[PDB]
Amino acid sequence: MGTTDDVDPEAEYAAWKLRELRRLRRERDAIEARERELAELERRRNLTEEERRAEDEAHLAKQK
Amino acid sequence: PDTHRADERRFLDERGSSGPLAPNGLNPATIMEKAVRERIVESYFWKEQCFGVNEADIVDRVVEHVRFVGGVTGVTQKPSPFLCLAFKLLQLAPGDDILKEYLYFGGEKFKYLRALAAFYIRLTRPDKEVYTLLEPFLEDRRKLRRKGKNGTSLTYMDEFIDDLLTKDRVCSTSLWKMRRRDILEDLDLLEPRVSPLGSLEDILEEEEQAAKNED
Repeated sequence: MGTTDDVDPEAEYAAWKLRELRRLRRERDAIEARERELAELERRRNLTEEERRAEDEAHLAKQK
Repeated sequence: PDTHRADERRFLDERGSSGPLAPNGLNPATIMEKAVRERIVESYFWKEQCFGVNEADIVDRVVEHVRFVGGVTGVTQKPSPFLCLAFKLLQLAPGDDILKEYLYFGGEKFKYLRALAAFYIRLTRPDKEVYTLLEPFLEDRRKLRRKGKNGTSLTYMDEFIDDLLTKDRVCSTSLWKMRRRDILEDLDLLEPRVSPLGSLEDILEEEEQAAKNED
């Protein structure tokens, strides 16, 4: 086929606005995911020796 | 009397021994897969329209011949003129001035020239530079055709750029693996991307205001 730009400038800009919003939402989702990762990291960091042992043992026996 | 064929043959048959590297440290001859290189150099478009061409000729060829973005398509495995010209750019190894012209000035006039330049940049440039150069054209909303199984489907320049920035394979070509943008941000090489629209919160405020007032 072929493409013609600016046949409906307003509509095309609106569509682009939605695409860019989609990218923005994607970025936000990524950020929140990263913060969840940091949260879990911190959570592991604050486990006691025995708590971490119990957790890791539980996970291992579960994967078994 | 054909030095062109000799030069092409030299480039195709072996490189890196006598080849200057791309700014990302890759060898231009091996950036695209051997199979695809074969499909291209054997192609009619390469033989009749890419033979002995120049950097000026590149713009002329883009305006004249490329009507879509794509890699290799169909049972016959035909490479698009776009792909062939990309390979030719890999051959010519153009400098920053020429790329600057294509991208900004040519790109402003000819969208497929911008698509080609962006593709080539993604192929040959360091990751930070690629993000910085290509991300502004997420604001370029011009329509582009992409080659599908039959005919073509609609896509957009910002979508093509986003594809270059977020995908491993584009136009039947594997793009050299990059550090993810968040990695660069973590390393303080890059600040977070700033959208033309602004932050998501700002967009929410404008949306709420538009809704509250009569419209």
